[PDB]
Amino acid sequence: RAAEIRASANLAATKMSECVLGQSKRVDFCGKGYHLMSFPQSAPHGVVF
Amino acid sequence: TEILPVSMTKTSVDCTMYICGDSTECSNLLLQYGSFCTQLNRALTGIAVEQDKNTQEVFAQVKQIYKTPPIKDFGGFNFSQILPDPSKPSKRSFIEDLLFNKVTKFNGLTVLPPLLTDEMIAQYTSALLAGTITSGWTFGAGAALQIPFAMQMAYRFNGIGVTQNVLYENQKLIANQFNSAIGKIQDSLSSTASALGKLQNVVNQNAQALNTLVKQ
Amino acid sequence: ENQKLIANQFNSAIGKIQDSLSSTASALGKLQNVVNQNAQALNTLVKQLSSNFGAISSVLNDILSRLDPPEAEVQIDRLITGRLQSLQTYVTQQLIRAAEIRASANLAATKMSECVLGQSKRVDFCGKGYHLMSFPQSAPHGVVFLHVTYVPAQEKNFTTAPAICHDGKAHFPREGVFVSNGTHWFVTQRNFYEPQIITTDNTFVSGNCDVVIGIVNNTVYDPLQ
Amino acid sequence: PQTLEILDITPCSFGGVSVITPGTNTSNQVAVLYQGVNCTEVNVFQTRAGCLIGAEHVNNSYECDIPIGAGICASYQTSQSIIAYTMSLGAENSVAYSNNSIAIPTNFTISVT
Amino acid sequence: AVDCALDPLSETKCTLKSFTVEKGIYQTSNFRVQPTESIVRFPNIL
Repeated sequence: RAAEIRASANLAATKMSECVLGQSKRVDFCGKGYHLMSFPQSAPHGVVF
Repeated sequence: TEILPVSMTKTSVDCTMYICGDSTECSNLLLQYGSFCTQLNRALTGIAVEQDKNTQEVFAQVKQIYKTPPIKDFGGFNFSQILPDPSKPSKRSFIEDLLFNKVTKFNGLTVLPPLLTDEMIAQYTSALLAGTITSGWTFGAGAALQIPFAMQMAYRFNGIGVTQNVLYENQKLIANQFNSAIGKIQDSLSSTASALGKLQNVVNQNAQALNTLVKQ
Repeated sequence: ENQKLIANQFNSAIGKIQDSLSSTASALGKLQNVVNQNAQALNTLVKQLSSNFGAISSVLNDILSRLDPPEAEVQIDRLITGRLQSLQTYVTQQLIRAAEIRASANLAATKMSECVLGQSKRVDFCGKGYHLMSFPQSAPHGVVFLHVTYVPAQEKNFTTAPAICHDGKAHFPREGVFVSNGTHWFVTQRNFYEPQIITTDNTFVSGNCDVVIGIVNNTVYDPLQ
Repeated sequence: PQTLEILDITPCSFGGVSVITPGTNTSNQVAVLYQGVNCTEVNVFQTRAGCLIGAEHVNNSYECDIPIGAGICASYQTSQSIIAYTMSLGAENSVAYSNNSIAIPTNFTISVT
Repeated sequence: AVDCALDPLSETKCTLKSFTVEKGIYQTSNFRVQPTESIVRFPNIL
């Protein structure tokens, strides 16, 4: 499960860098469509983009 | 809303008291199994430091904490729900307030508190917002430079096939679009119980992970 | 103009890193820790021989020669059962560890390709800051990436402009931007400050002057005037 | 069963023992944190994660060296001893920005991480 | 030779099986308040 969450956490780091630290030229990764930006919000043992 | 588990419920098992209810010979006979409870303890502590540096790698992309200015002049982009409001005691935000509302230690298993305080995780998040909003795409690549928000959005149009005329024409309209989508999300969370499901089940598949652990 | 200067900047960075590597032996701990959960695991495996799990003896011969085969063989069978449980646990955690190794190995394939066979556009993927290049260096049971990354250090605040309106057409800079260094007005790039002449080559007609508050007028160059 | 009262059972203060010892060649002072417990069986400081003995809380801001928990982390500083404090909250750098300001990077470093 | 109950440094080195311990936060054992009393109860005067 923590491997799923560790894939999800490298996922969230690559989103905290692609979705958050710039424009993610990756499609259907930072949300459906031509991604513009992302905004993170904490949550108990997780994040919401 | 893209829902993502990042940190897990950091737990540890003291094999002395967990399996053995105040019996030193029971613990010694467990050590006669060798390093099993020891290796599982180090594996769980490894997991704990895993989420601790995920918070260092997910939340703490900034090595030094930033903070939000009192004046939220962002060209009509309403963040009263998104950036923290100093009026209430915790420096968290309204959407995150609802996020924490819709979610739900004693039997030998111990839950380690996060090294980074929930308040400090909130300061992490607020810093990350301030970086994307005021600093831009640079606060994770060293030192944060100044980047106007609307001048982000202009080149973002140009990168998808639209000009930046809409800036001086419809800053208000685009702001209203963003905040109206925000409000629709707010209604969804305040109504749909499964909206945050991917944390909730992760909380749940953690919860009856522990609950099975005690049912076990 | 400064191939030499930039090359010596690179060489100074390489020298600093070689000094750090010769100074800090724990920098390779990322290999070391890994080989440790290989090492201690292999230790635990060896230590698992010393773990009897309720046996009367650990020596293989000291089991057969004393009790009857109807009992000695069953004792050996359950002891080997304990060993097989240890092997299952070791291989399961070793294969989740190898799942980490394989996630990192597909990761390193994407660093050997995205960052070596090109420049990865994934920020903070091949090094803190914007990534330029990567150099592999093999190491015992792993690889070491030297990530050549562009990281700003020093900052100075400077000035931009909202728009320029000359004769009814609002002017946005499609490339470059209106900047002031304190005494002079020019057009320069977003990330570097390179003073340039203000002309049609540094401006473009877009937007409108119907809404702008604080309108200003400036000079537009016509080559054929 | 004797009197008409309801009593909460909080499982009696329990947890692990963390030890903070710097490099043996650098120092030998050892601090002990008792995780998940208040100061019951123990100059001495009270943290959310547990009771810390052998460290003195400080209000300043130094480099966060050894994380402890709940945002408190320790460092070997001034005789020298172990000081646990709130991890660095840094300088605030977000002011009002508009169409007339920018932060030009004048110099950088090509770093080989 | 080193004791495993003298001081927490000795407990640390005993647990890690090493005599050169660098920076870090470690674990040695579990803290526990002793069973100071045993509480049996009975309805008052069943």
